[PDB]
Amino acid sequence: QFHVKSGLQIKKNAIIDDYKVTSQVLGLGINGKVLQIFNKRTQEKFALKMLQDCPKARREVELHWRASQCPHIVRIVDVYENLYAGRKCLLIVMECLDGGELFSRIQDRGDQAFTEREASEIMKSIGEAIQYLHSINIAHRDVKPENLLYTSKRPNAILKLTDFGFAKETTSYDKSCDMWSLGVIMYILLCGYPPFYSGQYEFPNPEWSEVSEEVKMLIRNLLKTEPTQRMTITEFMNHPWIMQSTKVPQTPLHTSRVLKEDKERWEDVKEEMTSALATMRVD
Amino acid sequence: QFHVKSGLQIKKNAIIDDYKVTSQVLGLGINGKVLQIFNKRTQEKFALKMLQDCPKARREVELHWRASQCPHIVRIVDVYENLYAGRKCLLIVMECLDGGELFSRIQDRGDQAFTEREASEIMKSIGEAIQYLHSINIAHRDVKPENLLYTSKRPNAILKLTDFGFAKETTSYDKSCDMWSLGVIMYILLCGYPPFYSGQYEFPNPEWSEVSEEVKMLIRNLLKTEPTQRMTITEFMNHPWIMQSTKVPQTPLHTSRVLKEDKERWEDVKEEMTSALATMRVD
Amino acid sequence: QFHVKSGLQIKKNAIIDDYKVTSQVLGLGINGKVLQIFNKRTQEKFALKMLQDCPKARREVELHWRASQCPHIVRIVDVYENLYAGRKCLLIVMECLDGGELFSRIQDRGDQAFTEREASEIMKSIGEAIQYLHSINIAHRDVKPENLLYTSKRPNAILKLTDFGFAKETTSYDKSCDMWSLGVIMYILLCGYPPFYSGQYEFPNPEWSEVSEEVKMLIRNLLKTEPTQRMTITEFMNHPWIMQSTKVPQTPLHTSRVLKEDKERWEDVKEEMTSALATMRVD
Ligand SMILES: Cc1ccc(-c2ccc3c(ccc4sc5c(c43)NC[C@@H](C)NC5=O)n2)cn1
Ligand SMILES: Cc1ccc(-c2ccc3c(ccc4sc5c(c43)NC[C@@H](C)NC5=O)n2)cn1
Ligand SMILES: Cc1ccc(-c2ccc3c(ccc4sc5c(c43)NC[C@@H](C)NC5=O)n2)cn1
Ligand SMILES: [Cl-]
Ligand SMILES: [Cl-]
Ligand SMILES: [Cl-]
Repeated sequence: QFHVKSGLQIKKNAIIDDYKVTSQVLGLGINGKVLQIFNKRTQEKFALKMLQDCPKARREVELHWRASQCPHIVRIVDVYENLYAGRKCLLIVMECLDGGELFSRIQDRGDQAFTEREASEIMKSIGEAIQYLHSINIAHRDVKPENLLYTSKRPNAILKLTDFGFAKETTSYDKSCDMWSLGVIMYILLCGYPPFYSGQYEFPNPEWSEVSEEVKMLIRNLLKTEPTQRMTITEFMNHPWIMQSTKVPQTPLHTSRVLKEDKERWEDVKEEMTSALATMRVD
Repeated sequence: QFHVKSGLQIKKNAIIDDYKVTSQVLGLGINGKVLQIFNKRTQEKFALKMLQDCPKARREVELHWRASQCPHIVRIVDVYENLYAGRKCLLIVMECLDGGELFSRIQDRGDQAFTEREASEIMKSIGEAIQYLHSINIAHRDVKPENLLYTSKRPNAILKLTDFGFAKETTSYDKSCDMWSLGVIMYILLCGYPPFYSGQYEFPNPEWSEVSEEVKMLIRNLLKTEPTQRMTITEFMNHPWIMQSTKVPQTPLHTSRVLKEDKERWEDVKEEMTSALATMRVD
Repeated sequence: QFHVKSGLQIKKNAIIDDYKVTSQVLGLGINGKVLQIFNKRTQEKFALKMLQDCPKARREVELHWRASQCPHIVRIVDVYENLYAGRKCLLIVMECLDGGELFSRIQDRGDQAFTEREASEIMKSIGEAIQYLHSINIAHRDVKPENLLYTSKRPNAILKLTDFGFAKETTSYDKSCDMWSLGVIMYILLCGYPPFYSGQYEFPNPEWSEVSEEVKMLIRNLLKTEPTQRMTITEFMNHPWIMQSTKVPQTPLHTSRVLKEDKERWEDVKEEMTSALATMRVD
């Protein structure tokens, strides 16, 4: 045996042949709304994304399918070509992410401590997800707090990356947008506020007072303004703080407290990161 | 439930797996010949159009499929990708239109009266067909006497529009060609001769002697030389003569008599309308 | 009935659903390696070509499928779209050519005579293969000793043409490359060495001493430097030496002896023909 996995089985049937669709809205991505649906055999809950059919959508779906095999990428189970209001659309059925957002979960931790080791485990997971994409020459280009979601409500749920609506084949810089995004997420993970305000990005006391240079040097190599200066995903995953995530110190962070204190500005933080990512895309 | 309808199930099998094909010719459209065939389960008679496979054909078929749902558009039941003389072709199976042409049927009415109310019912049907196409941003661009056919030999048969071989997506004027065509059909419906000879388009006595300004104003807004002046299909369907077609006066027309008198020139009338439409397309 | 044959049934499933794949290598073509596999129902041996998925591959496969029906073209049985190392590839399953190369078989004849009539039968077979391709406006563009293979180890096995990795639709010179290739093969068939060295192409004594002008005139019309001077495949197949291949004289050739004597340079002969064909392609 040699370990081929199935190609894109894009289906022509009406989805209602195979899935019961609902009007429960689960989310909105940058291309459109995400709806709940139920598999007509199993009753298992799934999520449906409606994309109006187009060459851009046909490429993006194919990239998400190629991404699907990675344990930290949201899996596609089915894709349909259907007619809706007489205009042709694509319906992507994905696995149900009832676990919510990465940082919203941390902000909802309350009592218990959020450690540098847990930040290392999360950042290893995110980096491991990007590593698969870059190794097959796919760049995500919209890695951000809205797009990192958990599979279940338990503490040991597994984090998966979402919304390939900006993804791009690097075949002949686009890959550097993911590495910048990883540095921003890692910064927010370690103190609860972002490295931007609209005169440097600071490392303010007290939150950073005991934080190592080892992480801060790792941050400095990710947040370079020039894309050519940023470390690659390969170099990131080989850093000891990432590679040896079990051995990382259990250092308590301020992150949860600060995210609660700044909760009224958190929507703005996510919006200006989206604006920064859009600026790096219209490049 | 939400009312999705099935996407283009283009089939790879040999059509003879599914349909018995015959050598009975039913017609010729602008792209090619139309043949009789029989569904191998049901024995129901259908019509087969052979299009040599091409990107232009692949788009046009998709537009005809999107059009198919409208009650006044000829339905596609199946589409096949086959090999013929070693060169790849597309076979479109459509519903059987044994009812013949719109004006040929009127010309064959003989005895009984053809009324302005019946012209309003026909023009409502044609306008209702175009309205669906324009509302999904499809323009037909070849609406003409050859392309409006009836489902059955009875008087109350339903009229359907045919031959998407010039149709075009208006997505970024093409839509105005259908509105010009509707005005020409409406003119011929009301007197039996066209508004062209090769010094105005007339409204000659006696045939127009009792014909209202309400229709003639409606005609004047459709036959404008500049496309930007023509009424839209929306404005046409809202005209009282169209909207209130049951209330339209039962005025007897000269149409059938004139079509019989001018039958020797009717082929030329259809040919010069095709030439006028081709001129408006090479635009 | 009208004799449609099935279109390209390109399949989405994992090939291992349908075929047991092996690590036995059968060959390498210009695009990639050819592997042995077994049909999971029948156990019949087949050959698998892995092409990384691309528009160029999607066209070439379609051309090979259209070619497939000809008895002297290697048949495709199935085509799959699969994922491999997370990158999308195409797997072409072809009929098993255990019979080896055209000239390698002749070189391995040893004892028995190789006749001008047998050279006429081989050249009729090759010309008959090209005739199908040109009649559907496909040019092969890499007809050469590596690409002409036999279906079985018996003397009366049937010769088939292979490797459509350079084939091209002539739709608007490319067709002339096949005719040049046929002339080179015919030359080598008749004496055992090629008409090139890197000052004319000779007809040396003794091998050509009794060879007719009828073949040599046929050769002269195929090896013209200017493509516009070469005979077409139609004119070739109408030549009496080809058309009347059963009536061709049983003249004994030197070919097998010379191929054995020059066996140490035969790999170079095939390589410089490939280089000449590449030069005629980068045109
Ligand atoms: C109880 C419960 C059940 C399901 C969900 C849920 C929410 C959002 C998504 C989802 C599954 C897939 C995708 S995909 C996708 C999503 C989502 N959200 C919008 C953006 C991030 N873009 C995307 O592509 N399942 C939440 N809670
Ligand atoms: C008894 C009997 C049985 C069948 C028919 C019949 C004639 C023409 C067509 C048809 C069905 C589809 C299409 S399509 C199409 C057609 C036709 N005609 C040519 C032009 C208008 N273009 C087209 O695409 N069925 C007439 N009489
Ligand atoms: C016992 C035994 C069993 C099988 C074979 C065998 C060798 C080469 C090929 C083949 C089938 C298809 C194709 S295709 C293709 C091939 C081959 N060879 C490489 C080049 C010519 N290009 C091509 O496309 N079967 C030889 N011996
Ligand atoms: Cl997506
Ligand atoms: Cl059509
Ligand atoms: Cl090939």
